[PDB]
Amino acid sequence: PISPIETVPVKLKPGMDGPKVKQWPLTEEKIKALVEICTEMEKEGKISKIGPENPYNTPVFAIKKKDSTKWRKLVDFRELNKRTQDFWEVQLGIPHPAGLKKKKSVTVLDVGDAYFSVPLDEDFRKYTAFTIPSINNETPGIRYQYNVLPQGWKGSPAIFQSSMTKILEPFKKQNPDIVIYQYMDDLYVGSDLEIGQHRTKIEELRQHLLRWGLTTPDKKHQKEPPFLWMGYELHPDKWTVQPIVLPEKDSWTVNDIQKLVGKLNWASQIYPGIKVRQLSKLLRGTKALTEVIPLTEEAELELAENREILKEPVHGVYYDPSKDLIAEIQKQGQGQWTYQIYQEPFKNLKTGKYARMRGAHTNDVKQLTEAVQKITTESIVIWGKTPKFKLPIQKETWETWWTEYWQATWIPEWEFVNTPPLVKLWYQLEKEPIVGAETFYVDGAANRETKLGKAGYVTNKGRQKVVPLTNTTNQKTELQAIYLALQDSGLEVNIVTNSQYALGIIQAQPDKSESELVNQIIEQLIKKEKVYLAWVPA
Amino acid sequence: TVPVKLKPGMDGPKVKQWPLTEEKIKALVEICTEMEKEGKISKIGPENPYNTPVFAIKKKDSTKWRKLVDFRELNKRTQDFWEVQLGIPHPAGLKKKKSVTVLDVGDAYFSVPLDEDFRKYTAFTIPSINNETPGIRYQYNVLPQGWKGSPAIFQSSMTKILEPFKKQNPDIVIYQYMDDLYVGSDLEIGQHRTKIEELRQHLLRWGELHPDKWTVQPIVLPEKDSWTVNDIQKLVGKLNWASQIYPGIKVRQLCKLLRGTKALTEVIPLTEEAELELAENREILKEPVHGVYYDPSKDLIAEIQKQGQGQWTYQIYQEPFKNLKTGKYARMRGAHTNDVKQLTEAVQKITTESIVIWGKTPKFKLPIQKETWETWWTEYWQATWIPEWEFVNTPPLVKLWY
DNA sequence: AATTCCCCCCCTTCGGTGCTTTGCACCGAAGGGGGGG
Ligand SMILES: Nc1ncnc2c1ncn2[C@H]1C[C@H](O)[C@@H](COP(=O)(O)OP(=O)(O)OP(=O)(O)O)O1
Ligand SMILES: [Mg+2]
Repeated sequence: PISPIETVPVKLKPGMDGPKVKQWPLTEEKIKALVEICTEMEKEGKISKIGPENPYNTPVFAIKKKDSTKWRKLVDFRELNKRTQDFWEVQLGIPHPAGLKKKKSVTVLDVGDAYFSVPLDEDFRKYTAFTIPSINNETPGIRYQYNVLPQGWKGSPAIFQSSMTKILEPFKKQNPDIVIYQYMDDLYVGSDLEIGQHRTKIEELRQHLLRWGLTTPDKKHQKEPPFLWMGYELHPDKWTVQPIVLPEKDSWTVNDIQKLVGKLNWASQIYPGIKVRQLSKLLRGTKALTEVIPLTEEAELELAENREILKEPVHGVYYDPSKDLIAEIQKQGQGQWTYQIYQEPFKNLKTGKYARMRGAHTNDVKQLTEAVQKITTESIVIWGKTPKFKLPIQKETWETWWTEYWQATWIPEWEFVNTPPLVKLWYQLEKEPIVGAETFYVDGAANRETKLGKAGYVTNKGRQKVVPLTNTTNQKTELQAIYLALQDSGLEVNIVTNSQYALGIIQAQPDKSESELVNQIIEQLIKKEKVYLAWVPA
Repeated sequence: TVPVKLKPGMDGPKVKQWPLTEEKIKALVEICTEMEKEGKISKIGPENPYNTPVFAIKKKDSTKWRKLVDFRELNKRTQDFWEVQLGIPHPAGLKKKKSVTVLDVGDAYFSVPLDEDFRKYTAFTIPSINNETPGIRYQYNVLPQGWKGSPAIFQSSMTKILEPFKKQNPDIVIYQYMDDLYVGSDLEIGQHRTKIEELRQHLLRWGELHPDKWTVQPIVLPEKDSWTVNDIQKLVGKLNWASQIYPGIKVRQLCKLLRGTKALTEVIPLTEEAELELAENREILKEPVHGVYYDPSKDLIAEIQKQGQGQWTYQIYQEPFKNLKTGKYARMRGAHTNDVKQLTEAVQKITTESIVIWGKTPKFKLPIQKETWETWWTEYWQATWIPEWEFVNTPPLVKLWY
């Protein structure tokens, strides 16, 4: 029925009126369910007939539920959503099975007709007017207004969530030894009681919900494992994702690649070693969604590896508060990292990847710090605490990096694990000039109008070399001058530059960059033994 | 009830809540349950479109959790400033005091009801572990702690409370900023605690910094007997940069030795003219720069640099190259194995000094990645205020602040 | 050419901002996708 709970007062934005949109034509197959649906709701008082006193209207349509036999009735409330007051969303995230604990007895409940059981504010009801078009044509359609929360209105989710929280609070107050995960109308109820007492308490909860007009049909009530909860299969002592199907097509379009990348990202939370960079590299520079993209050799190999990974079945375990959280990080190459969070070895609580490229130039240590930060945030969200990290970086390397770096950086309590490839810095800049080396005073300029410039060096021995540069910039010319100095020098060099930009780039010790010139400079810097780079004002 | 209104044309805070650890969430839940039982806060719904972040801190040697609300956006949008809120912007005698004690008087704010039309702007959300339930929304019914208008409305009551004490002790300067009371006296180091205890008893009935040990750090120059080309190049660059701060830096006869390509390692004998010039330049560098004065209209900017080995340098200024204050914060021990904790302590110390000296918290240019700070700064924060900060992503040059 | 809403995530793109060498680096919002109800 309709909940006796109090309505939430809703108002339009100041100076705005209700929508007056016209209903678009609908197929005859659609206008057999809406008429069937609207007849039913009108019987239960969820919608009310209106006359000519209401000048508002809004298009309605219908889609198919996951049942594939019922129809979900939706209203295109975009115009009303524009003029509706702002709400604050109370859903701050998504529950994860890895944050669940071992419970002897588990049940899952779904509220039937969730939104249509919560009343709508009386003064806001007139703005939800809609028309059900007549079959074929003629005989103008019946006009209704919503007495309950409509589907498609931007205020419905928050209002329903608050109403459900208010309904559940009296039950949870008097039953503190029972865990209730509440997501919209989906309720996961877990307890350590025996099955008989658990079923008695579930019946009590169902009666309490029915007292507030929230019905829980037996069709959507699960009592035996595995439980289909929030996209996962929950067993007594393990959890899995519901089966993930990857397309097996021969010709790939942009939309297909996007769907595959999204599905692989979803599957990466429990399947270890998922790589997606090569596939996602095909999505840049392409405009049309239906444009066919030939699969590159690198993308095909990564797709084959991912298909290999998904072949075997993997499972995750439940959280144990009495044990310790350990997050192990592995390098995957080309700025890709994987991580496994577990409490016991070879029993993963969850898995994940980090492959975000931040900054034009960066090294492995910065990316490892970013991955640690992401894992820390995710662990705080899920379990409420930071794990102990197993990183493939030596303690001396981290000590040198964080003591010589100009930024305040930190990694929480961690220990070194010897799993190659190891994280290291590929070169170091001397803090003092090298005695007996050769000194290259490098210069580089470029006029801003003609976009031509010069870049060269002079050494104390008496060698000079200038190379004109076309379609360059002053920063590019300075970088090119440093590159010339690195190229023409020996195994030890003392480079003196007038560029703060080039020095600031080089001092960060990057090993990958978005600029090819910086990449060549890095390759040259790796070869040398001692390099001293100094700044001098022009 | 004192009506409060936002600054004309402003909307209200709509800041999202960041995730919290389990202990912080448990402490917040207990504290907010007690507060709602006592009527200080009330549960609200989603029809309130405003939100501000909340978290919990354990104050220095307290073993008791305290709820802190980040009212920075609400503070920047509130007009309640006709009431200076400080009783005259700033006692200019607090900085020249032997000892200053900071006391927490924010609980006294929990007895003054807040204006009904303004309560909706004080809404906050408590999250849940593993998103088990939707976050619980509350709004304040009394004057909140951390809002700049709370001292502005309790100001009359605060002055009434302290009159029996201030009149009896005319040699003690009392300043109020947010929930903090700064008590500065020039008495003996023990008599100061005696007076502080008397003031605490007086406050209870009615319902330690050392600013004289604060010294600026002037820009210095290296002292060497034999000078190489590299040393002169590093010194010329330092003097050229310092010429922007101290007009009158010559550095013209020192650049003559830097003519012609030359080895960075070999030594250069300084000429008598170069030596004189360097001595004069050092003489100019040991005197404080004149022509710089604090402007109450403009805001304060604090820059922090990491010098390594547990050393940080900071400059508080209103205009570039005109530093109102320069200083160094050092806490090494065994490097403390934590840069974020050191930076947080430095920020708190600099903010306390700024409040004592000018009565305003500065805007910080933190030398840290944003994500690290937002992840870890709440674990070491111990102050009831939160200054505005921005994050730099550009590395400084060869640091001249040492 | 089917048209809806809210939430979290990833990956790419484009415009805004700041310091400076008016280019270059960084960041946030919006587009696509995945998942949930
Ligand atoms: N596609 C959607 N568009 C808009 N709102 C939706 C959509 N899917 C779900 N919701 C919202 C409105 C629903 O009332 C609420 C609960 O979802 P769901 O249980 O699938 O529907 P329901 O409770 O109306 O039907 P049922 O009787 O099948 O349980 O979530
Ligand atoms: Mg349902």
